[PDB]
Amino acid sequence: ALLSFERKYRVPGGTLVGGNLFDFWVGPFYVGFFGVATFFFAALGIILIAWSAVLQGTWNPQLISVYPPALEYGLGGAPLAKGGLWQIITICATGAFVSWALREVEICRKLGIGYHIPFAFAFAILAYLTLVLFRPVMMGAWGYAFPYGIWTHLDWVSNTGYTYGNFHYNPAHMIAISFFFTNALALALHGALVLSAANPEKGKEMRTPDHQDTFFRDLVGYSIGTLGIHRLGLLLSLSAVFFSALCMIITGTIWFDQWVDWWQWWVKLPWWANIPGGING
Amino acid sequence: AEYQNIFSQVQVRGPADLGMTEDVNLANRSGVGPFSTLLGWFGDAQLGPIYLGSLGVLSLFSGLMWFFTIGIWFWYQAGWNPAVFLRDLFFFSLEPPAPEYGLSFAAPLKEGGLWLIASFFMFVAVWSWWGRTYLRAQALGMGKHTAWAFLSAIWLWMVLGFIRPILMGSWSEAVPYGIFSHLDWTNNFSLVHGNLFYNPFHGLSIAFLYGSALLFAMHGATILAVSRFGGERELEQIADRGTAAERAALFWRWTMGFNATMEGIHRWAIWMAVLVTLTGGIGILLSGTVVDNWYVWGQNHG
Amino acid sequence: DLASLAIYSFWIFLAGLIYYLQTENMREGYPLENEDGTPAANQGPFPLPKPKTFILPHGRGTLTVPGPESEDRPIALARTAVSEGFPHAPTGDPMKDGVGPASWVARRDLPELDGHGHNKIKPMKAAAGFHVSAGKNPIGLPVRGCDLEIAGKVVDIWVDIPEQMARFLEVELKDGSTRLLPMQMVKVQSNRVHVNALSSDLFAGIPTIKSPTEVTLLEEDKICGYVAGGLMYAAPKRKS
Ligand code: BCL
Ligand code: BCL
Ligand SMILES: CC[C@H]1c2cc3[nH]c4c(c3C)C(=O)[C@H](C(=O)OC)c4c3nc(cc4[nH]c(cc(n2)[C@@H]1C)c(C(C)=O)c4C)[C@@H](C)[C@@H]3CCC(=O)OC/C=C(\C)CCC[C@@H](C)CCC[C@H](C)CCCC(C)C
Ligand SMILES: CC[C@H]1c2cc3[nH]c4c(c3C)C(=O)[C@H](C(=O)OC)c4c3nc(cc4[nH]c(cc(n2)[C@@H]1C)c(C(C)=O)c4C)[C@@H](C)[C@@H]3CCC(=O)OC/C=C(\C)CCC[C@H](C)CCC[C@H](C)CCCC(C)C
Ligand SMILES: COC(C)(C)C(=O)C/C=C(\C)CC/C=C(\C)CC/C=C(\C)CCCC/C(C)=C/CC[C@H](C)CC/C=C(\C)CCC=C(C)C
Ligand SMILES: CCCCCCCCCCCC[N+](C)(C)[O-]
Ligand SMILES: CCCCCCCCCCCC[N+](C)(C)[O-]
Ligand SMILES: CCCCCCCCCCCC[N+](C)(C)[O-]
Ligand SMILES: CCCCCCCCCCCC[N+](C)(C)[O-]
Ligand SMILES: [Fe+3]
Repeated sequence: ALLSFERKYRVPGGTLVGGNLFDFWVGPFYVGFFGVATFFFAALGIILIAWSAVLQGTWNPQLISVYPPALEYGLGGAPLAKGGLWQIITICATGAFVSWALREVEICRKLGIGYHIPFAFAFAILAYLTLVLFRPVMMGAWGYAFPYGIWTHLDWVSNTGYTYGNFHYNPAHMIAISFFFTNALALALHGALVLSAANPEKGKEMRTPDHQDTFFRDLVGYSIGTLGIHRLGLLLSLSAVFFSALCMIITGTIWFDQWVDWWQWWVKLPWWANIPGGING
Repeated sequence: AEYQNIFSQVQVRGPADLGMTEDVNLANRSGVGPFSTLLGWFGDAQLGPIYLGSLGVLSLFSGLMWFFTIGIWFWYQAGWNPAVFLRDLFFFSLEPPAPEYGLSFAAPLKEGGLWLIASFFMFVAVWSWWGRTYLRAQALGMGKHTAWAFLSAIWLWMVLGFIRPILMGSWSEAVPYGIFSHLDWTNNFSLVHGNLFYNPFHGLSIAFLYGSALLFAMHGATILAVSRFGGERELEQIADRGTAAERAALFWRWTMGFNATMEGIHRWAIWMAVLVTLTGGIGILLSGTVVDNWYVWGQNHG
Repeated sequence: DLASLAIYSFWIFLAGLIYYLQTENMREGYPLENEDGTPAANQGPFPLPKPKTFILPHGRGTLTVPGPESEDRPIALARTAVSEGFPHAPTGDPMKDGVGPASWVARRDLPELDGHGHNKIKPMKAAAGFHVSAGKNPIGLPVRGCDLEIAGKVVDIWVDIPEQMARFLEVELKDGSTRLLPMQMVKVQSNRVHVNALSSDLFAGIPTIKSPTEVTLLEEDKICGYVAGGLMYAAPKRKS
């Protein structure tokens, strides 16, 4: 049940809501008021999802799919079988997510650490809210949201993309991808660096950090350092997801045409717009 | 508000650190560089020194040759006009030889030869730099994690412009050097193989990419959350568990039911990132050599 | 076919890999225990990994994990219920006792050494050639606690030589003694240094270091521990 050093940490307090009421654990897990909140939202949501599955007449997970209301319903409510169920399920997800974040906050307090983790998570939550709330509202129907199904959701991605041409040309999409790639690069390195120091060549002593900084200056002439790489990681990650939201929130709202075409602005600057030759002249 | 430790609130500087010596040929290391107070707000403020050596120079020279060989081609396309060059910079493209020449090294220069030169340059550039990551580690007596991690990346690149073009029978199947052109090639590569979303490696690869962000978000915010206990000094924490390591592990145990150790978390890390291009490489390799259309394959499984 | 082969293969690879990953993270704090310290009955599907031994630099010995676990300090906590899973209430002063968000681990009572075998962290006064290169130099600024009362003055900065980082602020209290304050728990302002976790009256309780030019892993933990705990336990004294 407890890690060899856990007991002295399991003291009362830190709860945001409800005092000592839910201030307790279940196996390794911490409950807290929000422990309960998330459970309830999670229970409800899964139920509704199964209920959608009978109306659909399949129990096969590769097939199950809960779709939003069709565009004709705009931002109004829709019949269960006709889009209501997704709308509730979406409400329930949100409930789950936010609650899961606030529990993280409550654990943070009991342990006496910073709130960076709940913090970073809120970016994930905000990306999800962008795709099922902010964008549809702004566009004008729940129908612009993505459906909850394993492959159907990949389909929405593909269809929504190809609507504006090759989505690769969405400029904030370019930026968002550069982080995803960069972050992975940096996670690759960080991990590798620490391990190689902690697990040197056979029979040698644990290298030191002073080795970590040296290994990299030797390699690329600079070492962001230990506190750095952790600040770096948090940032690349949060940024990747920040730009991911951005590229979507603008798509279909302030730009509805082909993304490639938006680049004509550059190429049509009057100082070289008419100069012959090249690719565009 | 409380301090967050995303940016330093006081900078401190001493004599330029010339680093650990070990088996390193000190003759090759450079001279310390200026210090950047700009950078000093994030990570380290000190620039340099850097280790040159034979492999560094070869790598660094081939590296520039590659880049320049592409550059002259762009200029030739731009009508040597600096205005066009700027206007059309992302439209220019150095394309592989036509399918006609196959795996031939005899394609005319304007028709694909120049692409081979550039690639040859990149090949040597990249491999030498790989050997560089390895040696730099050896000379400090360190594990070779970094070189092996690097090898994963190399895998996907090897497969894209070398192994797959060769197994298909022609260089024309490789990726063109160009900003918009390599985007198009990608988009088109999926169309031709029946939508890469049905390539289960592609799907796996995305999971590990998404995951890398998830994890580096988790790890980073955690270490910052406990840097108030010298959390960020991970080797010593490994060698002698501090409350930092404890609060870290527990926050996570109490949230989701299990947890890492300080050495442990970094194994999760190196593997989550390395699996991105590992799986990736495989998904692409089978694409068009063994499987012509992932949707059809998806219907049968064979 | 081949593809089918490859993917089935991979899902198998991946499964033994997780298994590996998982057992490696079982190197500390395992095996599990009951609230009374007796070994717990259900330790999960995963076995303990086979031990690994780390050779610590500067002849500081070896470390073998997993290995015999022991807190090596008293815990002043008492159960608040008759069944498992409820909090344990401090039986004294959690701060003074070092439980809760004020917990510290019995790390070695030796300082962290740099790559050369010299003390990693030093008061700047004794760090030849170090200076505040940017930002507000705290040194000389009064220190304010969450109760908005002055508690002391910064009389030095303890820097991390190998990373050129400010780790702690050394503070001179009203009685002329000094304490270390983690850099990460104070806001350096233009005319003062503000500490939100501790009220002026608790600065004296901050554990002291035995030698004036060195800190040990044990003392770092006892200090960081203490200051962090203020956040929850000084709470009645904190106003804003
Ligand atoms: C954000 C970008 C796009 C999108 C584009 C894609 C693309 C492109 C792909 C996926 C893939 C996946 N997507 Mg998606 N996906 C989106 C939004 C979502 C949402 C959401 C609520 O917002 C979720 C939960 C998922 C979940 C998933 C997984 C089924 C799968 C692997 C992801 C992964 O490894 O992440 C990293 C996270 C982890 C490793 C942590 C653990 C995650 C586990 C696997 C979560 C599974 C949840 C799932 C089974 C449903 C549970 C819900 C109920 C409680 C039952 N996507 C939006 C619309 N998604 C890949 C796939 O192969 O699936 C077809 C794929 O190729
Ligand atoms: C229309 C587009 C198609 C498609 C077609 C492809 C194709 C084609 C490929 C990918 C690939 C990938 N796709 Mg896909 N993909 C689509 C939609 C998506 C979506 C989505 C819809 O949300 C996502 C999230 C992804 C995500 C991804 C990545 C997981 C994956 C590449 C990983 C990587 O980091 O390589 C980045 C890393 C590298 C390329 C390694 C290179 C390392 C070298 C050595 C670097 C050298 C630098 C050089 C020498 C210059 C030096 C630098 C200078 C000094 C500055 N795809 C659709 C279906 N996708 C790749 C893959 O693996 O697929 C299975 C791939 O080949
Ligand atoms: C495991 C997967 C991820 C990964 C890992 C990875 N990559 C790696 C490593 C590892 C573990 C290394 O050790 C190695 C490295 O040394 O990094 C520091 C590398 C590396 N990955 C790199 C790039 C890279 N990795 C990528 C991807 C990934 N790498 C994956 C996501 C990508 C993409 C496309 O996503 C890129 C672009 C290099 C930084 C470095 C390998 C360097 C190399 O091989 O150099 C060879 C040649 C040269 C010396 C060329 C120099 C020519 C330049 C001077 C021209 C450009 C001039 C330009 C205009 C300059 C200005 C830039 C401004 C920003 C200031
Ligand atoms: C912001 C950067 C990245 C990030 C960070 C991040 N994620 C995080 C955190 C952080 C910092 C956490 O602390 C938290 C965590 O605890 O991790 C272990 C979390 C987490 N990120 C998760 C998943 C996740 N994160 C993702 C993405 C990312 N997370 C980013 C790329 C993704 C994808 C698709 O990329 C996924 C799948 C969880 C493992 C975990 C949060 C767990 C959680 O919220 O539990 C509460 C909810 C439930 C128990 C289930 C609720 C059931 C619903 C009511 C119904 C189901 C509806 C759903 C909409 C159906 C979708 C079906 C699909 C097929 C489309
Ligand atoms: C300012 O102007 C001057 C001229 C000074 C410049 O220098 C400007 C230069 C620029 C304009 C340069 C611009 C360069 C880019 C736009 C480059 C973009 C490159 C990419 C987007 C590349 C993407 C993908 C590349 C891939 C996957 C390459 C793979 C290569 C290989 C695996 C190598 C394979 C080897 C070959 C085929 C030959 C092997 C032969 C043997 C004998 C072994
Ligand atoms: C966090 C809330 C998320 C809700 C997601 C969608 C709910 C749609 C609410 C509309 C209900 C009725 N209406 C049209 C009268 O407003
Ligand atoms: C590092 C361990 C975590 C790995 C995450 C494994 C779950 C990913 C599930 C992806 C679903 C994939 N597939 C093959 C059907 O496309
Ligand atoms: C993917 C999530 C995995 C989480 C693993 C959690 C381990 C819990 C150990 C069993 C505890 C049991 N319980 C709840 C019945 O008391
Ligand atoms: C895709 C990520 C999945 C994470 C893998 C799940 C590992 C669960 C380990 C549970 C450990 C149980 N224990 C011993 C803590 O009780
Ligand atoms: Fe780390």
